[PDB]
Amino acid sequence: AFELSAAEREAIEHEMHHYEDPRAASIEALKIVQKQRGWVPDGAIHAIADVLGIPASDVEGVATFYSQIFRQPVGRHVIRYCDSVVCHINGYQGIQAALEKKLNIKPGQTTFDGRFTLLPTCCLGNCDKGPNMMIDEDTHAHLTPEAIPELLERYK
Amino acid sequence: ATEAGLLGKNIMGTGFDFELFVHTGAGRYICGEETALINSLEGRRANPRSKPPFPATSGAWGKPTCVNNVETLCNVPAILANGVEWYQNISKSKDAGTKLMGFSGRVKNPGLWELPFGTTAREILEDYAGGMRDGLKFKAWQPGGAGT
Amino acid sequence: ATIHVDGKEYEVNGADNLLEACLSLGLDIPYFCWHPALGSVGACRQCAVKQYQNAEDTRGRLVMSCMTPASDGTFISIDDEEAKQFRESVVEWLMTNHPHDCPVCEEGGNCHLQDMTVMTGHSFRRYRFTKRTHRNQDLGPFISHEMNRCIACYRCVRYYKDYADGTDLGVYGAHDNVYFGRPEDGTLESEFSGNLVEICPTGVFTDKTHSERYNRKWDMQFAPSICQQCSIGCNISPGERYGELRRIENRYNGTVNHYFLCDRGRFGYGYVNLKDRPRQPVQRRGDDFITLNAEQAMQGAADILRQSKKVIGIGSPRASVESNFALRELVGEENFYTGIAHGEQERLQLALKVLREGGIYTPALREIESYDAVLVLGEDVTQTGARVALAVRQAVKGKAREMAAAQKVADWQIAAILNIGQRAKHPLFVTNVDDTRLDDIAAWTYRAPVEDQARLGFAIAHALDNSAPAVDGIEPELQSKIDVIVQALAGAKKPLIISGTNAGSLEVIQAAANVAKALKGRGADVGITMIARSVNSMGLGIMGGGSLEEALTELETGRADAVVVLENDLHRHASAIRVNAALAKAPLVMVVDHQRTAIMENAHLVLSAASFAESDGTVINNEGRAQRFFQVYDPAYYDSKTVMLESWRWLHSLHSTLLSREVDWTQLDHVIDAVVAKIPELAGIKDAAPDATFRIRGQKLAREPHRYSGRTAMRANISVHEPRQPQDIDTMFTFSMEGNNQPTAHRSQVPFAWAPGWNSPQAWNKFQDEVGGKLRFGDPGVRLFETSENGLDYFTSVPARFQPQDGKWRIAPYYHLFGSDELSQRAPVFQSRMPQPYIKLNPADAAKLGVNAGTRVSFSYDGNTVTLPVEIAEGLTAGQVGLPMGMSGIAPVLAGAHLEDLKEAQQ
Ligand SMILES: Cc1cc2nc3c(=O)[nH]c(=O)nc-3n(C[C@H](O)[C@H](O)[C@H](O)COP(=O)(O)O)c2cc1C
Ligand code: SF4
Ligand code: SF4
Ligand code: SF4
Ligand code: FES
Ligand code: FES
Ligand SMILES: [Mg+2]
Ligand SMILES: [Mg+2]
Ligand SMILES: [Mg+2]
Ligand SMILES: [Mg+2]
Ligand SMILES: [Mg+2]
Ligand SMILES: [Mg+2]
Ligand SMILES: [Mg+2]
Ligand SMILES: [Mg+2]
Repeated sequence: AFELSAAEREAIEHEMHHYEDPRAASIEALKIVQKQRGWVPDGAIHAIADVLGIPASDVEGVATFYSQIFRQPVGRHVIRYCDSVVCHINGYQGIQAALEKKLNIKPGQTTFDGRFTLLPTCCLGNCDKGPNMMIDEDTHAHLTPEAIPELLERYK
Repeated sequence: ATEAGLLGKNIMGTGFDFELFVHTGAGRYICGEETALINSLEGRRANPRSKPPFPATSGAWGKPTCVNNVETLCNVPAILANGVEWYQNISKSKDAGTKLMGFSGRVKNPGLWELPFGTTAREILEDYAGGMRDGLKFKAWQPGGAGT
Repeated sequence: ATIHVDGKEYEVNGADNLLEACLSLGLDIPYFCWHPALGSVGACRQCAVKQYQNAEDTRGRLVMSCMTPASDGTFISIDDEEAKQFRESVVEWLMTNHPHDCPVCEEGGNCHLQDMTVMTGHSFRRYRFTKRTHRNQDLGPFISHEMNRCIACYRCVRYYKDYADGTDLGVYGAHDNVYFGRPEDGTLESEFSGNLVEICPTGVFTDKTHSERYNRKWDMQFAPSICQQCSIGCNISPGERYGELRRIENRYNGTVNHYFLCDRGRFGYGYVNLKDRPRQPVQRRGDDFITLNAEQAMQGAADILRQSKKVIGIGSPRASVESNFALRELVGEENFYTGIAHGEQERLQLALKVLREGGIYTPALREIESYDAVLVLGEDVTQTGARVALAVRQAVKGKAREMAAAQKVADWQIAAILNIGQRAKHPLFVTNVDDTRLDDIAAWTYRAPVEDQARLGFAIAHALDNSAPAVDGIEPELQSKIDVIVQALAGAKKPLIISGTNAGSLEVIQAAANVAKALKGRGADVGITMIARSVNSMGLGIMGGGSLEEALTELETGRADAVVVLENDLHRHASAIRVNAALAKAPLVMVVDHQRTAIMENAHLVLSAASFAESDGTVINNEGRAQRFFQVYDPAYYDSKTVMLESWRWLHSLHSTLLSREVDWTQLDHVIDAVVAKIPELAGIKDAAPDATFRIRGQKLAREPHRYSGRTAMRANISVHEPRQPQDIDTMFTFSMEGNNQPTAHRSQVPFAWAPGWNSPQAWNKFQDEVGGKLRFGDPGVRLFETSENGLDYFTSVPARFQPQDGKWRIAPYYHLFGSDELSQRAPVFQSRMPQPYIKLNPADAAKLGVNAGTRVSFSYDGNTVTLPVEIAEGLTAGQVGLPMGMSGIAPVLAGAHLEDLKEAQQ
């Protein structure tokens, strides 16, 4: 069972009056609910749909369209490396290999215990600076396959 | 700027409200499109819209709307503050103004710089960006982002 | 308005897109995402045509037909090599991910994707890689779900959400992994979700009711028939195969239900395939039953009827114009009793009077989508006649179209029209005893008893004209709402008023009549629609009889010693105790019916009548449009011993055997002539369809596709010598393919839509003059009456305020789409869908007793002591109780009556 907390419901209701249409707060409501819990559970869809005033179908379409609104159980510290043209050139492949050799998983999976999900991301908009990756909200650039272990040991 | 009078109801004497908001969205590249950004801001799936009607006549919520990039909008303060002619004359190219240009890739000094919009691509690669680094040979290049 | 297509020069409406115009001209352009009812979106990219300029531009540019305005100086070319190659490659891209299952797809020879793949000339696979796959959902007991076959054309979502306002279906995912279904498994809530089976071009959404007993489209045998589950005349085309109704498909009618049906009419047809239907006239010789012949049955019935002191007849409001008449002739005009209660009839003839003698134009079902304001005063339009609810939903979106046309936006660009609207709608003020399904779009809903709704209507009609009767005592908080309704109706240029008979109140109907008269006196071209209970309810009101109460009074008195009940069950129009006590003391009870009702267990003779599927006649809908339905198949075929003649055929032959002593099985046209000769009010049913001997170039119209299969083997198990095809002397159709069904044929009764290259429902583009317009050569219907010069007076009778009585509970009618119809509820498919019986209660009155949310409750209305669960209804007014009308055990006649004692279940 799912029910919206008081803090996140209040934040959604405060976001709903930044726009002319309540619907417009849908992405921000999903991001609030995800911030609190790490992902958007199946009941959060209907809860947000009841708070805003739009159906659960629209909220579920918004949540499954965008790639940073997780609809499946994701660990903590959702690692997102970049694999686009500028990074492909700078060698993000070695960075992905040293990441999935240390986490012992494949891109798209949790590790064992609910920490260090591994995902690829479109581009982090920091191309001139080596292969990049974000862990949760910290952008890490100039990545070297030697410094992946020590950089992962900072997140517990 | 809100606390200092530069934003809010009565901005520096003249009657002009302009409340300013920020919308940090989820990660989809298609929301960068001019008329898919409008859909995403409306809280819907970021699907582009057919033109005409242009966003200028019917845009955000059926109201008029002009979508502008960041650098375009950063260009305007200097135009107004220094003058239209000064901006007209920065350099003798038919694309007036300055531009943020840079070289990415395995160059000796990647980054971006502000250039007079008539600079040869070789003048950015070897003078500013340094050139290919230590044993690498140039093969090709894309002018602009991926998609050119 | 003068385009050039491939050198040829045509004349088109310059106000619609190039796809619409080119399809109206007869040209062939492939298209998946365009629908003539859902506007144009450029999603699929499959209707590409090269566009030039200057008439000498040799290098045009590819552009989508459905999105270009088709203005005057337009030069295009459908056949350009580049356009051909792009259109072909566009289907190749769709075929990259398609599932190799045409043989097992529910719709082969009916699929639009097959049509367009053969049309674009693509019959070679260059793709080599894997296909994307998808898991299905459980959408209900009606329609299936196979997302492997989706081409992402967006028609389902556009229809279901932007058109029908569904709210429980959308699109999910992105980037070639897109998905169209419900957010979670569960049944689809929308009443009009059946139309997804033909809106979707592929076999993603296909109905289960036909998927169980399946047959390819060619094997089907169609005929133009009318939906019989509702007061509207939605034109259907039922298909038969191996002697049983397989499915009910939509039959275009540009004046009534252009492209869409209900679910009650599309899926509630399963009551004709029941294995307990009467198939031979049987006689009850004391306790035993003996099957009779046709001539034997007629001779016996006439011998018993000729010795009777008086014979009365009880026709029903679900027969046909002839069946009732035919009966009327059998018993005398005097002895014919309309099989509806007195109060059920008074407010039916009042609605008929408002439609005929009230000088206000009653719109057709498609003209409802053109009115500014709507006031649904007393009707649950969504549950009784639901296509009117969809029409209202289309009418409330009119303000977005006005805002778009004021900005020079074309009327086919639906995305821009919706974007400009931004949830701005025309005013709509629903009114009912509790919540409705039109509350999401209504501006204000009034939840009150059927007396307070009439008081509101009278208050509106007084605030509009100031000569109508005043209500004298409304309280100022409601006045501020009556004021908004008035300000919104008097300002609208085309208001509509939709009352009905289902509300169970005469005051509601006359209040709506007062509102409409005040508006007409103000100047606006106001329309008025009245929803009746059952198909052909209007025809029974036009013809008229005494009542059911008078018939039962004659029966339980020794005055009438015989009765012929025609297509009536008599238990949902009166008390099942009085009906049985009357029919018990009758030395003759004939029951001409096509179902196995309860009154035919003590019936001395049960003539096996025919259903709508295998019967001919005409039924008049709510606007007085006399439409004719045709026989789909011959019941006798596959079963030689099956005399299932039509009701009017039984009654005419019985009347003949009564006087003549010799049987006379007449023809449909003779019965129609008799009606139009004896009842002048129905003189318009003769023009509803051409009689027999109507031929198209000598040929008569065909009931089966040209390539109908299995002709010399489908009846081989019974006997290898195939019989002669059944003879249709009634109508202009033949029970074979040796007939004519061409788009350009000069007739307006189309059994099914097929054109060479267009197998699917999209073959209806070839049958209409301009796609989305009326059927070429008109639409099959004749309104019986036209608006009068002078209207009725104001009804100077305001009902007093509803004050609840202690110890009595006024029954508030709750109508359900599934289960509130006498015949649809019998379909074994609606048993899964219909709700469980209940009795709604106000919380203030549920807590007044000990009953809580689910506790059974016993109540007495008559002899019967029913016991139903309890649901809490917050919107229902205090001194009322809700009851599911029509649902078995609760007769719709229980609307406005008050049950005298209600208590806990007393377990
Ligand atoms: C697929 C696609 C992605 C785009 N992404 C961006 C973007 O990320 N940032 C941006 O400023 N413009 C982007 N654009 C261009 C915009 O549509 C728009 O022209 C621009 O943001 C504002 O117009 P301006 O360049 O005149 O200021 C994109 C266009 C397309 C077709
Ligand atoms: S949807 Fe049409 S094309 Fe696709 S498998 Fe079914 S019949 Fe064949
Ligand atoms: S499910 Fe059917 S109607 Fe919906 S997008 Fe797919 S093919 Fe089109
Ligand atoms: S609206 Fe009435 S007539 Fe039309 S399909 Fe539905 S039930 Fe049948
Ligand atoms: S491509 Fe990786 S930072 Fe841009
Ligand atoms: S029908 Fe025109 S783009 Fe699909
Ligand atoms: Mg603009
Ligand atoms: Mg048009
Ligand atoms: Mg499955
Ligand atoms: Mg399943
Ligand atoms: Mg889903
Ligand atoms: Mg389909
Ligand atoms: Mg007759
Ligand atoms: Mg017949």
